[PDB]
Amino acid sequence: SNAEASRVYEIIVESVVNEVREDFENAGIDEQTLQDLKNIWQKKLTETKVTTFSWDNQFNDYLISEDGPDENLMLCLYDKVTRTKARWKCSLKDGVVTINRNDYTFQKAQVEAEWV
Amino acid sequence: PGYYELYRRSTIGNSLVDALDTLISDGRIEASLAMRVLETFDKVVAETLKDNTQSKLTVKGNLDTYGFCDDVWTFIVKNCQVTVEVISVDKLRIVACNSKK
Amino acid sequence: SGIVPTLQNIVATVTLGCRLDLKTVALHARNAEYNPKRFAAVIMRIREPKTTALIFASGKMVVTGAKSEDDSKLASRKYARIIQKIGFAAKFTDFKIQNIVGSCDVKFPIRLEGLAFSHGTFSSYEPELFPGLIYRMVKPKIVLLIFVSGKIVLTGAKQREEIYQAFEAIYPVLSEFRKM
DNA sequence: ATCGATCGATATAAAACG
DNA sequence: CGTTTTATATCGATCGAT
Repeated sequence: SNAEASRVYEIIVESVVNEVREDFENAGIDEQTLQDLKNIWQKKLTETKVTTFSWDNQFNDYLISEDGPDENLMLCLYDKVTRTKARWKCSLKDGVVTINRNDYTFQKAQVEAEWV
Repeated sequence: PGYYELYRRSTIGNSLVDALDTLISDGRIEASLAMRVLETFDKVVAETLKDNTQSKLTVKGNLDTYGFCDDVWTFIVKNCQVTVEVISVDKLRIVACNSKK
Repeated sequence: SGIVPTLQNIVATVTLGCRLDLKTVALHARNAEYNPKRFAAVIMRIREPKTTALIFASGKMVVTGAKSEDDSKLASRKYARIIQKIGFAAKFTDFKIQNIVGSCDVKFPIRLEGLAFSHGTFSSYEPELFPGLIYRMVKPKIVLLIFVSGKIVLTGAKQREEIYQAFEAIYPVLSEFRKM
């Protein structure tokens, strides 16, 4: 669905595999196991269907309180949070979000919610 | 001396945890190696989102709950409009960390 | 005068009588923010009545934003009830209003510098610093912020009656310096 | 470079307290 | 000293925006 998210995800898995290859070797685990990790990782991602991947063709109250493929969740960084009365404004950055089984990634996010 | 771990709760991070657990249960790797992969993941996600992200979305809605503890902001936005690049969303949980140390 | 100042904010203190783990409160209460690095207290807000409480480790708190004595006591009771519901031996004790703020609109403009020169011992006016004139009334002991617009701010009262008496006392002088 | 704009002071009272 | 609330209002800002 989202090109950017697709790209970001693919770059992450290839990049993580390269960063840990050194730790696998250091642990006595061979290259095939590292590859296996990439494969299972890829398959799982395709199974979620939050976006399409280039490898897809290969896989044809007043007190605090949920988390799953159906929870709409945004994970990211924050530049500044401010509120005036009940009006909140949130400047976010470098984040990823799942909205209705679909994923998006962002450079910046602007939030404007009224606590009422 | 590390990066935030919130991203492990994301779709890609959760899938990595899954893949990592199957190899652990198969006895193909040690849990320690799995944890080390997760910690590298934290770094890589932070860098990939910082250097290969261009989109800029915005959220408008009613803040149902907010919270700030341990330098972390949590927001539950209900009945909001998420515009990417427009999406209607009944509920949206936002968990964010400080961009600064 | 024919006008009655409107109560805009009431600050009250409440001793819950029992030590608190602010870190725990912040974790179990919704709409709570805790940043000890800047303020050693948990800031919590509720919608009914729309107020904000400052909760301390000592078990004492400050409730702000209430617009009536009843809403203040009522809101205070809700905060205490949350602390309890979280798991503390909190109790609603020593409720006491510490400050009441009210505002008015006399509807006409005011020549402030004339009022300041006339009542020099009570008013401090220097638009450079702040656009409004600061009138420090003696009886009752209420501080007023008088603006060119006719808008009046009265604060420092512990009884809502003091705001009313403060406004009645100042109306004649406000009228005397009306721009007309 | 320039707008209406929102943004951070500036001023007021008062309590809590590390 | 810092934090919170709230009415009130003016003077720089940065501020996307001409």
